[PDB]
Amino acid sequence: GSEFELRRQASNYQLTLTNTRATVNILMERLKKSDADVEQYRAELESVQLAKGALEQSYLVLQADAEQLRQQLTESQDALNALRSSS
Amino acid sequence: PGSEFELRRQASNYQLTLTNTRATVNILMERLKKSDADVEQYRAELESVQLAKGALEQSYLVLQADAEQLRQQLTESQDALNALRSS
Amino acid sequence: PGSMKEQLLYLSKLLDFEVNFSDYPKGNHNEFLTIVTLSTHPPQICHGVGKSSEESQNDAASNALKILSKL
Amino acid sequence: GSMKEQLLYLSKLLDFEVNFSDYPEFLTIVTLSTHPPQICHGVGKSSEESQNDAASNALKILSKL
Repeated sequence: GSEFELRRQASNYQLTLTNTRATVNILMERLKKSDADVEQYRAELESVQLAKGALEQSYLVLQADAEQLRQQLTESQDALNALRSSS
Repeated sequence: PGSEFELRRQASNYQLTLTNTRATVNILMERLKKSDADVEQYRAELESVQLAKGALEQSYLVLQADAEQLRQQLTESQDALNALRSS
Repeated sequence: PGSMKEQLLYLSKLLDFEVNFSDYPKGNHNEFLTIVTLSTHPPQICHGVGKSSEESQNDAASNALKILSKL
Repeated sequence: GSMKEQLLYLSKLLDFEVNFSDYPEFLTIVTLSTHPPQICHGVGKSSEESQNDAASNALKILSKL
């Protein structure tokens, strides 16, 4: 008869544990997925930062190509006008 | 009266299991909060860098148009100087 | 209103046990999540899911009330 | 000879399942299909250290039952 009380206590603790473990479960599944999500975004961030670095270098090449063009035009003009003045 | 020793014992083991498990739940809750936050962060960082990369591509194209104008100007200067040399 | 959440709070004020809600936004997950803790004996850690924090809170509260009645 | 190895020896011996779940300190949750089942954790500076801290906490719990 103390055993009705034993089995009742056992019953309520079993309910409590089962319930709680269900909570633990949803926390673990969501935490696993979130972690995967974070690795994916990490990798994507890496690819795009690489691409941006590459483009920054290209901008520097194009900028240099442009100043080279300006100096070449200035000199060419000076030449054309010197030959115009000579003739 | 012996049933009370085993009652209090079972209770003791369930209490232990529950305490342990709740400490785990707490750890899981903090870790899930932090991971979810990280997902937000990397997602936002990703958009920030894609947008920055986009502004950079537009700058590149504008400078490319600049350089294109310069090349045509330089070429016409060259044609002028070389035509004048040939005369 | 009159809600699940209100019934549980009525019950916690009435029976002097503490009840704490913790809400997790949808984020990149399939739904909202709420964990609710009950400082009962034995203590309970229940959860609820929903399409909103309101819904997940009521789902949690409900979970909590079912467990309390089953003890 | 490690904590993890003791627990696995113990689970192979008493026929309960043991599952490690690792989370990037490092965190390990170890689940034990005993009666009543247990869910322990351990932290560390590497996945190995956290796994053995978890196993250790599991062994302590099992001994207190």
